[PDB]
Formats: sequence, C-alpha cells, structure tokens
Amino acid sequence: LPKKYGG
Amino acid sequence: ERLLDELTLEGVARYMQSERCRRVICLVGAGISTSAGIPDFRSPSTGLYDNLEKYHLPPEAIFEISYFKKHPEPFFALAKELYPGQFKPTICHYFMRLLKDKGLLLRCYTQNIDTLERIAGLEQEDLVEAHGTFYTSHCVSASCRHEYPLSWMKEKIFSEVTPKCEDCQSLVKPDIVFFGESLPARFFSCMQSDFLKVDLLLVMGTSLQVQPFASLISKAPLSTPRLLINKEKAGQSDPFLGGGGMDFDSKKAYRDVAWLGECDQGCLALAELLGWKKELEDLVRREHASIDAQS
Ligand SMILES: *C(=O)CC(C)(C)SCCCCCCCCCCCC
Ligand SMILES: [Zn+2]
Repeated sequence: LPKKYGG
Repeated sequence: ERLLDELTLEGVARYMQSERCRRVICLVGAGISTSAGIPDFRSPSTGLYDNLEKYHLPPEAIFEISYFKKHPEPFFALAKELYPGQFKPTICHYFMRLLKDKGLLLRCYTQNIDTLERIAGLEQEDLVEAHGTFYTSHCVSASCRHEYPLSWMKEKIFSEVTPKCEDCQSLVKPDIVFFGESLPARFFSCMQSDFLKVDLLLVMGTSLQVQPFASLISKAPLSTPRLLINKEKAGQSDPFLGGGGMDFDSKKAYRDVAWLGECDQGCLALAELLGWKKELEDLVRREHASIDAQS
C-alpha cells in the first residue's frame, strides 16, 4: 500500500 | 447541456434541491478547522515549528515514523504544546452534519486529524480519515496493537509521560499517518466505490496540494458539478507541471464553481439558499452551548 510522502 | 443552470452558488443550490442531486461527497482540509483554533499542520507559515531547537532535532523528522519509533519524546512534547484548549467544531462541520441529517451525505473525506468531524456528529461509516486521527491510539508492537482512547493519550501527553502499552510496554502512537507509513486501505477502497455514485463534490478548506488526496477531484464523473469553498482558488491545472483539474473561468467551463472567502461564511451562504439557515444556526448554538457547559 502506498506510503505517505511530503506533498 | 450541463447539470448546473449557472456557474454560481445559486446555481449549485438549485441543483442540490433538484431530483438530479442525491449523493454528496465532501472533500475537506485544514481550512475548515482554522475557525476552531486548529492550526494547519502542513503549513510552514503557521508558527508551529519555530521552537523545535529545544528538541535538538535533525525538521520533518518530527512527523517521520522511523524517527518517531526511536525518539518519540520530541513529538509528544510538541503535542503538549499544541494540544487544543477546546474541541468545538465549526459552522462548516455542522453543515456536513445537516447534509447527513437530510440524507444527502455519501461520504466526507478529510485531511484533518483533529476529530472535529466526529464531535459534530458524523459517524465512522460517514468518514474517510485520509491521514488518520488522534481519536484513537495503538500500541506499535505487531503482535499486540492494544487500542487506547484519546482520554488516555491526553493524560500521558499532559503529565509528560511517554505513552507505553500496559500489556507489553511498547510505545503507543496516535492513529495519525506519519510520514513513512502506509496510507489507509479504507481511503482507496472507499474511493473506488464512492466516486461511481457521486452527484456533487463539495470541496472546502483545502488548497488541493497534497497527494494522493488532491487527485480525488479527478475521480468524479465528467458531469459531476464541483463547488470549491475556500479562501483562495485551488485545484486548477499547473501551467508548468502540465487533467481532471478545475476549470472555473475558461470559455469551456461547465461544472466547477469557486466561492472565495471563509469556509464558515460560504457554508452559511449555501445553507441560507437551501432554506437551512435557521436549522444550521439552532444546531451550532445548541452544540456549542453543550460543549461550553462541559463539566
Ligand atoms: C499528514 O499530512 C498528517 C500530519 C503528519 C501532518 S498530522 C501532524 C499532527 C501533529 C499533531 C501535534 C500535536 C497536536 C495535538 C492535537 C490533538 C487533537 C487534534
Ligand atoms: Zn502492546
């Protein structure tokens, strides 16, 4: 599952 | 021929009270909670991160999970400094409660972590907390994952005791999505179903600059009107980066409307058009008096 990144 | 008879708030209200409009998705960001005193935690122009040297830190590490799991103390000291004195939802929050009451709310997708949607009376099934929430916390050990309520977490934050699991003594973390963590599976499964069903997108208090949340506006059917209530125009295609983008002003505009001002005031204006002003005023005043009387 996609990870949270800046922006 | 388009669904809105004109590209204005008045056009949107007529469309909402027509039989064509039955299911509304709200997309909301920090702009709907600044009126309640909650700062925009993504903005470096809110003075939140000016006093971080005391934490002897490497900046963004304060919200990166890798750093947190090894040195949680800076995050919890910041959380104490910034903990709201009161949790009083705004006119905007209670407008979504009225949408729920009137059988129009399909889903509220929120970028916010402040729990005000729940305090205002939206239920878990109504909500996609795209970045998680402080409402609950969990032990971080994979074989445990004991859950803790905000009251328990608040008491640890204020007494300056690093929260630890009572069963296993691992660290306990608020259910916000730190940088480096997976985004919630519910965000993606709900998006795949809800946007097949939406008649109106209500976008309030977000500049639509954070991904993947901002990409939600391009998941709407081509015919679905999209109303932005926000202090500044947002969500248009970037003349440099270039597509689902908002088109408010071209000669090809057909479904997107911008109402530029404070979110509370835009929601007040829409409610007035709908015949809901008295209902909305009575609900806010009642809930606010209740919160103010908490003993
Ligand atoms: C992703 O974009 C989400 C963030 C990582 C930016 S949320 C950061 C939240 C920081 C909270 C600091 C302490 C505030 C305590 C408030 C508790 C009730 C909301
Ligand atoms: Zn545990």
